[PDB]
Amino acid sequence: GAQVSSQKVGAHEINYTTINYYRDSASNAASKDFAQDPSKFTEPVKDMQLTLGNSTITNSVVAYGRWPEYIKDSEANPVDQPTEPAVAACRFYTLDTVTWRKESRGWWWKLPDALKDMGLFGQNMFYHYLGRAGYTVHVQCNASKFHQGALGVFAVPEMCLAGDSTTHMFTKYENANPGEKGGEFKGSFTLDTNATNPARNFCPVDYLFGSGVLAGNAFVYPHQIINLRTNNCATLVLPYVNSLSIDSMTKHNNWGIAILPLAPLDFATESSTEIPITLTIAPMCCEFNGLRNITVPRTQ
Amino acid sequence: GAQVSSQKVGAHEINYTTINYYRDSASNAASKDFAQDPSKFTEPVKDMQLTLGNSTITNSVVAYGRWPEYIKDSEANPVDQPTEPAVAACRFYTLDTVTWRKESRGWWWKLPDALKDMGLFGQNMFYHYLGRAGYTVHVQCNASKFHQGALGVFAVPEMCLAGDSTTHMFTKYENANPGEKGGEFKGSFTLDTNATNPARNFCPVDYLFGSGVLAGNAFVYPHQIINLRTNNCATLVLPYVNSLSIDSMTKHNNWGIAILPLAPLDFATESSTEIPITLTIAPMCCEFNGLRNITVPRTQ
Amino acid sequence: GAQVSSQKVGAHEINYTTINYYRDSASNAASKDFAQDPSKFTEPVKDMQLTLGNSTITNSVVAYGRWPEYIKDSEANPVDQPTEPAVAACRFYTLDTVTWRKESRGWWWKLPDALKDMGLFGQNMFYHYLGRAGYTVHVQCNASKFHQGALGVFAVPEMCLAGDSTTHMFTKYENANPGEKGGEFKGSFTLDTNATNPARNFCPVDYLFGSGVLAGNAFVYPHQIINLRTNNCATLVLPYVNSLSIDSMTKHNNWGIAILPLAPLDFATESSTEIPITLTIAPMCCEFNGLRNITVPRTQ
Amino acid sequence: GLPVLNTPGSNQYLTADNYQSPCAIPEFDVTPPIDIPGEVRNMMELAEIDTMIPLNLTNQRKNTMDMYRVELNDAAHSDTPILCLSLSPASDPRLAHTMLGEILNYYTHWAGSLKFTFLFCGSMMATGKLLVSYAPPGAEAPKSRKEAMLGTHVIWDIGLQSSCTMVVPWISNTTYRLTINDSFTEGGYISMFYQTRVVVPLSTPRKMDILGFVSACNDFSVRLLRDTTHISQEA
Amino acid sequence: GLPVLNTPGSNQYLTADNYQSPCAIPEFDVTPPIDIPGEVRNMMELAEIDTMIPLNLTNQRKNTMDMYRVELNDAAHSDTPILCLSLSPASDPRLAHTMLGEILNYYTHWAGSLKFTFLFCGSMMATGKLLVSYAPPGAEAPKSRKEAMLGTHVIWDIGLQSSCTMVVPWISNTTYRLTINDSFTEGGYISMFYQTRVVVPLSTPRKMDILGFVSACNDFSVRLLRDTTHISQEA
Amino acid sequence: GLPVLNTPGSNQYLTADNYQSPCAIPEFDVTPPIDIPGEVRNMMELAEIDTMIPLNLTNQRKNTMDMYRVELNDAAHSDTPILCLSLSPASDPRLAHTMLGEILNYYTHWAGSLKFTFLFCGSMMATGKLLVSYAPPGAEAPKSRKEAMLGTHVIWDIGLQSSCTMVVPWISNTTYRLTINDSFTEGGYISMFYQTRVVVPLSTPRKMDILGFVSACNDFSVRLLRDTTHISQEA
Amino acid sequence: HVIQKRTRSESTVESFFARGACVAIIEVDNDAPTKRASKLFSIWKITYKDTVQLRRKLEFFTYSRFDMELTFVVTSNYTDANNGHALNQVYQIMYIPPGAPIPGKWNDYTWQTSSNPSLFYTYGAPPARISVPYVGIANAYSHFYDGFAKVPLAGQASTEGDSLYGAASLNDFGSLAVRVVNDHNPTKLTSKIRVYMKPKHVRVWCPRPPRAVPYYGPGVDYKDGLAPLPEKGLTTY
Amino acid sequence: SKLFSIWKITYKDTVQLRRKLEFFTYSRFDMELTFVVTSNYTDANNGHALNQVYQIMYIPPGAPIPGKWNDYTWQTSSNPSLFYTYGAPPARISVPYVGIANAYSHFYDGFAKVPLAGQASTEGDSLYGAASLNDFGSLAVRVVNDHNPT
Ligand SMILES: CCCCCCCCCCCCC/C=C/[C@H](O)[C@H](N)CO
Ligand SMILES: CCCCCCCCCCCCC/C=C/[C@H](O)[C@H](N)CO
Repeated sequence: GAQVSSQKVGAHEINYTTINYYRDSASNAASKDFAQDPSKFTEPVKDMQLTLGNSTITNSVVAYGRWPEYIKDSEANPVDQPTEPAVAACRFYTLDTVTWRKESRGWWWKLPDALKDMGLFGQNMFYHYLGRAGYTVHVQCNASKFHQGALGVFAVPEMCLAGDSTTHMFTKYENANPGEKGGEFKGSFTLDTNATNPARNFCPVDYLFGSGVLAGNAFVYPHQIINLRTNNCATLVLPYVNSLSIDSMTKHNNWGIAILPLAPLDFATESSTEIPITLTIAPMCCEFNGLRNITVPRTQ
Repeated sequence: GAQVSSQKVGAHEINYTTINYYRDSASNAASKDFAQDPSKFTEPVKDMQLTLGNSTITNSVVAYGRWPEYIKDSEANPVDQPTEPAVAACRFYTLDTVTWRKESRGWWWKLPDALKDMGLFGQNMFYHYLGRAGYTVHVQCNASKFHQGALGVFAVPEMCLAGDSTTHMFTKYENANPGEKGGEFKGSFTLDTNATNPARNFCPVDYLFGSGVLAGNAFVYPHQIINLRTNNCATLVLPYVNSLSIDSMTKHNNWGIAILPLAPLDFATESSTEIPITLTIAPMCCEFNGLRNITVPRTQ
Repeated sequence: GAQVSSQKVGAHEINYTTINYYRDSASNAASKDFAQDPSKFTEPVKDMQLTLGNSTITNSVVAYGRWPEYIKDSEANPVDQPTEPAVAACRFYTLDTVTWRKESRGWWWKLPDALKDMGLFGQNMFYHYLGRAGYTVHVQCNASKFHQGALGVFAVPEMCLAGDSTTHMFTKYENANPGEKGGEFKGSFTLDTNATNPARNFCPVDYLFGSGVLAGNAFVYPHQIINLRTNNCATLVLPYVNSLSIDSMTKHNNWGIAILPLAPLDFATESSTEIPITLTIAPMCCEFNGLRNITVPRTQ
Repeated sequence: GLPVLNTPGSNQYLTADNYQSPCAIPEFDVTPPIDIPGEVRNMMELAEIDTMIPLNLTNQRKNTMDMYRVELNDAAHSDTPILCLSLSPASDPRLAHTMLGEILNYYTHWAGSLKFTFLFCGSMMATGKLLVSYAPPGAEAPKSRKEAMLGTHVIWDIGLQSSCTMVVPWISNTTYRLTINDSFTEGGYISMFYQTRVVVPLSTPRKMDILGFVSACNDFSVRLLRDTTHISQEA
Repeated sequence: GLPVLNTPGSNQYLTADNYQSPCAIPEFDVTPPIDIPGEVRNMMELAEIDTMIPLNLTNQRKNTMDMYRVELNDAAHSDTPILCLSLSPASDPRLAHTMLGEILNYYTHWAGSLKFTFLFCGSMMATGKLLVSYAPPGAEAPKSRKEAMLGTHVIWDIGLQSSCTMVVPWISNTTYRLTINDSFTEGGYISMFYQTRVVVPLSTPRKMDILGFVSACNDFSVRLLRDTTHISQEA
Repeated sequence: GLPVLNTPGSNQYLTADNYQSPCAIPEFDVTPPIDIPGEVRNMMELAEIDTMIPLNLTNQRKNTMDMYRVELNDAAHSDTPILCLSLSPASDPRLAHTMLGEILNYYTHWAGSLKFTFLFCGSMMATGKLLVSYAPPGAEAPKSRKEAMLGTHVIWDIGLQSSCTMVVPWISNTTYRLTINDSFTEGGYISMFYQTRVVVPLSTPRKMDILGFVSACNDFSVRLLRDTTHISQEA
Repeated sequence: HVIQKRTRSESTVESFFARGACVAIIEVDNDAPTKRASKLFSIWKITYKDTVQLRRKLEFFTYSRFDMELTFVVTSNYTDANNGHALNQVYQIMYIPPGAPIPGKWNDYTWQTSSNPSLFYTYGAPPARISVPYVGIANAYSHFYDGFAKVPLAGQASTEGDSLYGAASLNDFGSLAVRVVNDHNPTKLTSKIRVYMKPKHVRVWCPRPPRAVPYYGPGVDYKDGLAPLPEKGLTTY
Repeated sequence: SKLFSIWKITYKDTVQLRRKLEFFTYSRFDMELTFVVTSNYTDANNGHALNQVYQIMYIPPGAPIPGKWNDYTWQTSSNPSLFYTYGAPPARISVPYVGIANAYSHFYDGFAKVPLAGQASTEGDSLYGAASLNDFGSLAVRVVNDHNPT
């Protein structure tokens, strides 16, 4: 059972044979213009009015070109019946509005963490052992034609943020899951030296994107730019991304949302100018498994 | 996929098998009268009046039997549109006439260096990043039937000339690119010992052909002999020769022209006799790429 | 391309495979009654009057059963036209007659050395760089029915004779090429101790056959016996034998003739009895190449 | 047994070899894969993603967000450059640490066209025309618009388009350029100039920022994988 | 595993071996070749190119251009040789450093015919007849025209032809000659003589130069590649 | 790679092995052979050539020509042997150094018939009858004609034939005999006797010589190649 | 008439270069790093111009294109009798392509060789061997380059725009870093790695006359042996 | 101490194979060469040594002959060279028939030179039976390792 493959000859003066000797395939040797070869990695658009449940919204990227979907029967690990709340949980929830000033270094949120106290979605999340959902994130920021500024919105799978102490991986659960308030990036790294009552919080540096990588490369993640001269809003459609078909929503945050001011806010000649940014997130294709008594995580 | 090849048996008392085990072909083992077997290496002739552009000339070798040609689309590295001046640049330019005496040790020139200040060809050469051209070199030397002497004209690809100092490869750009005046071979090697203001010039010894090789073997290069008793002139048709399909004409000289007196000039009984040698070079199949502001190399 | 050969089984309780791995066949492994199996090595006879040129002669062996022949075009090393004198050189020449006594230890000659001064054959031999010829050697020795004695005539290819000094291979050209007089074997080895004027001659011991081999085995060479009670003469037909198709006749002697008394000469009751032995040699299928001025080797 | 002969190279360990080895965990029931979004097949797929260029690497801007912003204003027209770059995507400090530069610093040879994009982040009431020029190497690097205009160039109407894209086509003597600073394979020069000036009305910011992105085109390739200089391990 | 037996020669390194080895740079995308003029397939192709013979290796001419020129004049006829050469293309000092000699000094055996060409570089008003002789070895080397004329020879009318070509045909006892000085495989002798004398009219140079070239014919072959003695490295 | 297991015998060097090895001179153009007369394919071809027997190895004859001659005379008839030999073609001193003996001394086993020839070198006027006898071993070696006549024998009329040939047929207990002196594989005895006497007329030599030759027949074979004792190298 | 059955098989450009020529002798030591006279790692700029024989053979032609087979013969010895003995050594040969970090210590991070091809050789094993394809950035290797890497422009000072004549990045193939992986024994050991280079699958263009005087540097310069030819009479056979 | 050795290739340094070959006048064959390498300490003190590597370079007639154990000739750019590691199985290589004639001459009844009339007794002299038919070059052998203290 010999495999006769062809070689690619370079310097000329053409087939090579390979035979597998082991039953386990892990023992085998390795076999080896503007158009984007990886069209799915260049933030493909949905190519209006988005209605989910009883919520309606009137610049849309699909992360990795993959729309949210339910678990295939071929890839279902759990065996118990899945709860699908449907319109009850799959609807747009509006988080607390943040304020963009000339001095803002950026904001961040975690999903599903930011929606843990959002109507029936939070109830289903805390009542079940396993949960899964994609998202539609709508960032809203409007300003006059005389305002200038640009925001970069990034959806990062496994958005791990650096700590603030010499102790590695020391950020406690409460500070890593702030909820809908989220957190803010910082312009510099400040080390927490309070060995008695350590803050045990993140210290996400903006130009390091909070994880030791240059912010300029954050555009490799699914992203959208809100340039105030052009558009008001940004829509990101995030499919469920994980190494598992379904996981624990309380333990693990599948996505992170980062908003960084790429161009600082400015207006006329008023040094005092602030415009709100409003996030509206709708979970999509929710499904839960493992119903039992409700989880009540520790707070503060 | 075994390869069964035949052996050539010598001492008799007949096939050997070979199999390639690696995907990369570089891993493979090696597979192994007057008529000239290498007809192209014995200076083949063009087998009158040569007209190029608006220039006409009334003993012609084609170097390596390869006529000048334009780049094939199959072998084009640059992607921008190529400039082909045509008759504007492809025409015969006459360099400064040199004087052949009884004491001359020879002359040398570099191409395209010798034509850098020749009409529109020089302008195109200095305006573009990449340039390519073959040549027709016409050496002219006429004398009476009572003169005796022989000149060897050699076209050398990559004609690198030895320096004049203990420092290796120390000849500066200005001395390596003299232009249409060219340079002269010497009868002996003189070491430049001026450590304060080194000449940084070549010291081409004639019998060493200026590169540490015996001059007698220079006939392996494309060549033509002007024997005063037989012919007046010599025509050499040089194709573009390089490891690249197109290169920088300012950085790199593709050809070198060497004229050596094989038999010394002599006449009647006048020890004072001199005859001119005139070079007329026409670039052929010129093409240029990478237009930008003009290059102005440093001089003197 | 496997070779499946058969084994010859001995002790029984049958094919073996071999594959050549190298392109060069030198790398291969080895593949492996009165009637004489080597009929050609047992001195085959010509199974009268022999006429060659203008010479006629009225017990004939063909050495190795191979008649003299001209060079095949398939095996011709030299490229210039071959001179074939024909009847001019191919004829019987009679050397000086020697005397067989009761005390003779034997005689030897070299071919073509013995015929170097024989008419036009010698002229052709010394005028050409290369020469080739077979021979017909006719040894003649007649005696009454009351004489008893036996001679062994041997034709030896590359008949190298031992020297007479402690210095190896010290026999000089003049002594190694005596001409038609030849030389005589000796009954004992005498060392030349004249370090001032060494003889630089052979010392061929008869029972050692002059080359360190027992004379009894000399019958492996082409040979013929002249037994006085039976026959008068012996004819040996020698083809050209050499590692080359043609060689230098002045440098190299292709054959040697040795005549040894196998049974000593005797007659009636006369202790003083001598009978002549006459050699008549005809070169055959002569061909010469490389004509130039005549060679004149040093003598005495 | 079978007669064999050990050729040179036997018992060596080449870290780039490709051989079979026994399995330490035979008959392991491997977890099947799932359809995870975002699969990468080639590193040039990542090299083709636009990432922001740290153009403004001044003393006070480097290692901050401000290094990504180039300031335009409404001053009177001038021929002085707005920014100047060298086409050394792996060794130029402003391009080395971009995603393209990071990928290139793992390889020794690169070839293909490049795609530069510039985003204007002023007010909608701002207007202006700029010139983005690429000059192939060999001549003096362009010092004014008069020289940069002689090379390849695009004219960008910021009032009309917020983004401009210029392709730097592959033009090289060699078939590949080295990923280091090398004179013989230098890539040329890139510059930006005011074509007209930037014009704003009253009550409008007179100073605004532009951002730069660089990516590879689909004809881009690299060769000779090598260790990068962008990461090191002390002790 | 498969039973194997290590034959003698295992673990040796033969510099002339031909074996496969792993690739240190797998999956390298090689630059394709282009049609460069002047491709060589065999070294005998270079050995067949005429190159000038340094015939005049006297004390004051050797290691100068003058070593390539042999002086003829219009003196009265004589039978003395103009030049004398030995057919030892690899070991004869006048032939060793020609291209043919350089190639031969990389091999141990050579065979085939040779081609000598002589170019006359006098005035067109000069006339004369010469004799170029090759004598196969074995006899005394020719000392006058009377002897050289008995071997192979050509008569050259310089007034008619500026160039003369003589082929020295392959005539040898052995099938190959050694590339060293060896009596048993000596190649013979070559010489030039005045057939008539050189005649010039008045107002003409009475002394002129001839040049010599040697090449191999198409029946020429070499064997047993070996290191040359023409290059050495001190320390 | 392929799993292999090194069997015993690996890395040994057997001087009688038969293995492939790399060529130190690849692509060598070998000189083709020519049809040289006298090609040998087997050593038994040489063993089948008659060579003279040193029969008379007395003190004063050994290591001279006289050792090859046996003297007959015209004395009155007697039953005493003329010569006596042992059928030990490799170890008998009178047969060991013949070509047959030389070839046999390179092998350990021999078998097949032998051919003895005797040449009479007297005058043509001499007459006589002889008896050549071979006696297989086991009994007392024949001391007179009365005993030798009981074994195999031929009668030779020297007046009629100058040469006589006797075949000693292969008769042995074992299928092969050792090439040394061994009692268990002894070959028997050979002798010559006067049947009548030798008669010469007056004026004729009364003493004459006979010569002996020994060769192998075509049914002769040898086995187990071995080093010979007939050649040695001091230091 | 003669049947001319002689072939030119051994004079093909493939057979001409079908040999392993030594181009480098790299010396390394296994010793305590406190010792300052011992070199614990060695860097060799890959080239064929450290030796003359293969260089002269290659410079018969102007351009070449071939794969390269590298063989490594490693020898070692004790530098002292006392101070005990040593166990079998392992050698790391890391290929550093131009741009990759160059080790500064014998044990720094660069030896991780996560991306650089590395060859680990055990002393006493048969000589190591690897193959490389044609890796030139041009379409052929340039044995000669009649030009400069820089063109000095008018106006810039004499210090700027200066480059060596005939030097280009066409021959920049990186280097080889060699070290002994073992920790030092109480006795100092000295090792030499000999690098043998064989061109295979060879093509050549533009034949040139061979070098006639001693090589002087990486260029075509000559200084000393400028009288290669001996004395021989014009009419002396 | 002799750091390198040169051996003129021949079969006449020993007698057994020579005697077997000289049963015949002419021969034609390929040749298999096997190399058995042995080594020993010449002293007990002065420490020990590491495994040795041997270079065997074939020098065909005409190729430069090494004069030092470490001169340029050992580059072996063109000469076939065999590198052997001590303790490995005996090295082995094959050679085709490499005679300049059509067969090997075990005997040559002649001279390489013919002395001509007139030239002095010193000239034209060559050994009897010696010809370049048996000139096969030599083998140069060295230890590649630098010297141990022993
Ligand atoms: C894996 C560690 C062992 C070392 C691996 C070596 C790989 C690098 C070697 C290739 C570079 C040389 C390629 C050939 C270049 C020649 O020297 C010249 N250019 C020939 O003209
Ligand atoms: C690669 C290095 C190892 C040594 C390589 C040896 C190659 C040279 C050996 C061939 C020369 C001998 C050829 C046979 C000649 C015989 O000794 C006699 N002529 C037999 O008659």
